[PDB]
Amino acid sequence: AGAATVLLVIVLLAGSYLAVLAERGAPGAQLITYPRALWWSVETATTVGYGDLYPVTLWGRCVAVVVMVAGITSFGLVTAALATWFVGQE
Amino acid sequence: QVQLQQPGAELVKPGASVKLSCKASGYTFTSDWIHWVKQRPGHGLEWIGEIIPSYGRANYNEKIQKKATLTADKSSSTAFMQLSSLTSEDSAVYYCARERGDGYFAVWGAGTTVTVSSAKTTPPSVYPLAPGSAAQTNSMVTLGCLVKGYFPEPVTVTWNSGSLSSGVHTFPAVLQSDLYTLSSSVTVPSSSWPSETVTCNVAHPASSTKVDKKIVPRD
Amino acid sequence: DILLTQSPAILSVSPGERVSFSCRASQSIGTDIHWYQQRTNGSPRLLIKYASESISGIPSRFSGSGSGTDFTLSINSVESEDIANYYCQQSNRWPFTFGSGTKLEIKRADAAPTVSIFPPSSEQLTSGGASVVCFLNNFYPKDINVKWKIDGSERQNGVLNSWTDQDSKDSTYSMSSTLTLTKDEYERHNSYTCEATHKTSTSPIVKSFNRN
Ligand SMILES: [K+]
Ligand SMILES: [K+]
Repeated sequence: AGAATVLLVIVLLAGSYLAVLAERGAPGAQLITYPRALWWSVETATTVGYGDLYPVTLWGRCVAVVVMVAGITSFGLVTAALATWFVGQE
Repeated sequence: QVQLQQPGAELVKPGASVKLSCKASGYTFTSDWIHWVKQRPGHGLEWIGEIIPSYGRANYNEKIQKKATLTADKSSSTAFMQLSSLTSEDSAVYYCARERGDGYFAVWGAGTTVTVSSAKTTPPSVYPLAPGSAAQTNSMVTLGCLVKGYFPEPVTVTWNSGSLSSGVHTFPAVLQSDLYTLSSSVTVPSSSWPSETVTCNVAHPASSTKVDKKIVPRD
Repeated sequence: DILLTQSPAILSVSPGERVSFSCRASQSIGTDIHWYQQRTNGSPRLLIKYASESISGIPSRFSGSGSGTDFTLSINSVESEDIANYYCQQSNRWPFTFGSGTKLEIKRADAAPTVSIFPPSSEQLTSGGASVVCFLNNFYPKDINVKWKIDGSERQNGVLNSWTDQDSKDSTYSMSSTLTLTKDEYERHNSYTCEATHKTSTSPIVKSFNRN
């Protein structure tokens, strides 16, 4: 299962690219460079909620949903595991 | 080596349309965006639009009137900007630049001067300029060369294929009855001339004509 | 869309001095501001990115500062090669935008013009043309007046002048006066002079030449 630790990075990266592709062209979109785009992913998948970056495009919100479903699920497994791996040492 | 190659010039008659180009080289990624910036003489830079070749999507500046249509060609690494139905207003220099998707333009094209006129292309006439017979000379000497009767801009005057660069002034052209005229100048030590050959390479993109003209002393 | 205000439009500084160009955003943009240099007839050139981050191939003379809505591009010890137009550009919100521009301008020591008159070329005459050129080179201030005399008489017709922007080699200026007649009109006048009146000398600098 600890291979999700990849599904995430796949998602995160896909989320980045698509988010920008999606967002640019919309006047006032702050998600228009690939780096921020990544932090946005990470941000989203974890759902830390700093609210520093988010989509405005009808479409960008879609990439958001995908990053949420895929990323939350995904990131959820990476933790489930890391929780176990600790239960052992202790 | 030079990364973005743009055609020096392109003439266009009002109502007509030209498709500018920009061929890339060097590093390329799927995160690359090619932008186009308009610049009228005297005024500053104006973003026109952008495109992502590794996908093909393009967005344009909504403030200005849309007179362009961007396209790219993955294989040849060439981006194309189609400007339609032009007017005097559309005449200016257009640069293409490469943006790594991180927000800034790292490298830019030499830009294509575009002129929207009814006038006809005319290669320039390059006459020499050596001191008059009675010109007492000093530690240095000034030679030059006249470039007139050409249209449209621009032209590039180099000295000795570019090896002679220190001491050169190329005055801004002046328009008169549909023909441009400008003069470049070069100063070298009095000694170095005319023993050491001094030529002014003059290039005019709008006519694919480059000419050399040696500057030797008058008879 | 974000507005980049660049003021003043022109900056006059003395050599070796420190100069500061300022760019103000219509709204907070963090540090997503970038600087470009553009010399007369050149293309833009990235100077500083993200407000402070340096760039390889750029003098350590150049630096940036600021965040939010107020940004400054600096130059320590300006110099002729620095004479250009500076622009700021932001990538905070779409679509990217540009500053109006700020022309740097160095003020040097007064220099007298180097006048040089030139007879039209035969190659040209051979085509019924006669262009007598004159060069007023490397002077400063840029204010200068040139006069044409034919056989001792002042000429005003057929004379086209051309001035160059400040030079990035020595912070000076240069002009090109061009009197153009027909071979005919040229074939019937002895000498042609070209006088230069410049703040460096009360009496004018002249250069003449007779057709024979
Ligand atoms: K939460
Ligand atoms: K929040």
